[PDB]
Formats: sequence, structure tokens, C-alpha cells
Amino acid sequence: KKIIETQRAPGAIGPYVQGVDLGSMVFTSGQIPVCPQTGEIPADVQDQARLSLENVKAIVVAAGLSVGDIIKMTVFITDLNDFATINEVYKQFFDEHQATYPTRSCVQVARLPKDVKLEIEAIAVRS
Amino acid sequence: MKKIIETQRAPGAIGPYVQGVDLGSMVFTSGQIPVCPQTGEIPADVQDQARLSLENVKAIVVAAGLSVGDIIKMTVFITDLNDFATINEVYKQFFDEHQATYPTRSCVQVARLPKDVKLEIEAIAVRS
Amino acid sequence: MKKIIETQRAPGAIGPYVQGVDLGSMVFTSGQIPVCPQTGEIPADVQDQARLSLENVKAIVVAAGLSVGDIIKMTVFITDLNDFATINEVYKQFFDEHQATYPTRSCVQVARLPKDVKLEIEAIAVRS
Repeated sequence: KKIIETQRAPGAIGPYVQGVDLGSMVFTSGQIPVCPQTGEIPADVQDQARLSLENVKAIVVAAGLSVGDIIKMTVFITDLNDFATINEVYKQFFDEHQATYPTRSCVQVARLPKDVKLEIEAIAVRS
Repeated sequence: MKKIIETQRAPGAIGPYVQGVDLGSMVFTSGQIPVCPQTGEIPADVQDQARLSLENVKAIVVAAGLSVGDIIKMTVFITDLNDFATINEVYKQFFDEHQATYPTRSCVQVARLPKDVKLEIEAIAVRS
Repeated sequence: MKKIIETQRAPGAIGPYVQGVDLGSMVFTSGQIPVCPQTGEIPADVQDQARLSLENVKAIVVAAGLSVGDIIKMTVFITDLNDFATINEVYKQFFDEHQATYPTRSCVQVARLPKDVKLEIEAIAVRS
């Protein structure tokens, strides 16, 4: 049960840690497209998708793991019109790390913290 | 242990995901929607939709060497809580049919789901 | 080891699910809504609702021989983000009171929750 803390993901606002490392398994919090330095949210969905993804990556790498060890994601979205765009980014993100795609759920919710267009949580394994 | 689960008995991974992953001790499925594995059709009735997602979950869990009775956790994202009595009747019947202990569950009403399905079901199965 | 968890300190199961599953290394809870185990009722105020879901989670985790400080991941499903600051405050004091480090967390606003409660909270806890 080790806590994960990285400056390459946005710092914890409220009463949660960025990640927890259980030994075999790493769980991230839901990541939103907040810039870890500036605290800013990009306006385009394609930039939001990339930034949530990077924020997930940061926590997983801080645990000593890679993109390729992510086995499950959930993508919470606010607008299905954004779906093909989010998918393209999500695909390029995995391809660039030469990593097979995780398992995945994807649901459109009513609203997300800070009115972002998406939120991504992950589960990675050590081997 | 990481092994990708791939089956013709569940609908083909359309976008950037795999249907299931087998970690040895645990199996995770992608969220299963009511898409017919052979025809790509979405049944119109919520009873048939409920039944079809559960069957798709089954197909992936079985392709891993497991069964429905190994399912320990499900999340059931739905678009109408008024459908809930019917979903729940189908869902009870499914575990019963398979002589399976009921898993833990969360059920929430979301805004909308891929391909305008009424439910999406993700599952976690353990080996022993 | 697939042990069903059963406690009277959380509302009894109302359908095809169990309150919790103990796998040995981890414990998964069903999604907990703010129904009082003794009255079957829902308090109107969201601080009360948040506290109660959290107590209900704790009742199951504790039935497995674990404690609040062993909870590693929560998903908080809410129907109104305007409730969020209030829910956080209650959620934080809950963990502080138990001297527990905060779990990882996802928080989304859904459209509707069973019995029209304001939030629903599921958990995962680990033994070691």
C-alpha cells in the first residue's frame, strides 16, 4: 500500500491521493485535463484527452511502471460527439508507447469536476 | 501475468481496447454493450439488451478459462432507472441459471452510452 | 477465496448482489447509497447522506476484518456537483477521524441514482 505522488500530474485538490501502489497492482485516481504546472484546462477536446492521458501516465511511471502495464481504463465523457476525437488520441497515445490497448469502459456522464470534457482512471500491473 | 482475451463469441473490439485481460489471479472485461457478436445488431427491448450484455460478459469470462460463477464484481451503467426492475430480473435469472453466487455490484444512471445502448456492463472475475 | 461479506450494520441486499466480497488480498464492496440500516430511510441533507454511504462502506469493510485505513480506491457517483465541496468536507473528516490516508478516487456526476439519493460510493480495500 504505497502512496504515489508526482509533480507531473496535478497535485491533489481534495481528500484523495494520485495513486496507490499495492505491489502487484497500481490504481490511479480519475485524471482530468488540468495542466500540472499552470493548473489550466485546455479548451479543445483533443488536447483534454492527451492531457488526461499524460496525467495517468505520470502516476503510473512514478510507480515505476509503463503505459504497457495499464490493463484497465474507464473514460468518463460529457459529450458523445467528442468520442471519435477522444478515441483517436487514446489510440495514438497507446501506439506511441508501443503498448497494446487496455480493457476499457466508456460512459457519457452529466458533468465532471471543473466542467472538463473527460476523466480517465487506470489500473496497471507490475507483471 | 497479462494475457489478452480475444473471442468471436463477444462483439469485436471496435476501437482502441481489448475485450478482456487475464492477469492470472484476476480477469477484467471491457464494458460490454448489447451488440450482437455475429450480426452487430442492437436489440430494441431492454430485456433483450440486458440479456445480451450479460452474454457478452460471459463469452469473455469463459474465453479466459473461467465461468459466470467466478464473477466477483460488476458495474452496470444504465440510461434509465425505470428499466431497472427488468434489468434486475434478467440479471438475477442469469446468475441463477448458472448456479452462481451474486457478485458485488454498482448501478448508476448515466447520460448516454456508446451506440445509444441502454446499459453497459463491466466485470471482474477471479480464478479461485 | 470468494467469501461473501454479510453485515447488519449496512443495509441488507435488495436483489441479485451481495454487500461485499473478500478475495483474500482485497475486498470489493457494492455501491453504497445513504439508506439507514435501522430505518430503511434516506436523510434529506447531503452531509448526512455522504456520512451514511461512508458508514455503510465501513460496515462492510469492517465485516471483512479490515478498517477504514485499508480502503485504497473509492468511486463517488453524485447527482449534483454543487454538492461536491460539501461531500468532500464530510469525506475528508471521515478519513481524518479514522487516522486514514486518503484512498485513490474518481468522482463523476451521473444523471440518477437508486432511490434518488444524492451519492453512491463503492470501495476496494486491501488486507496487506
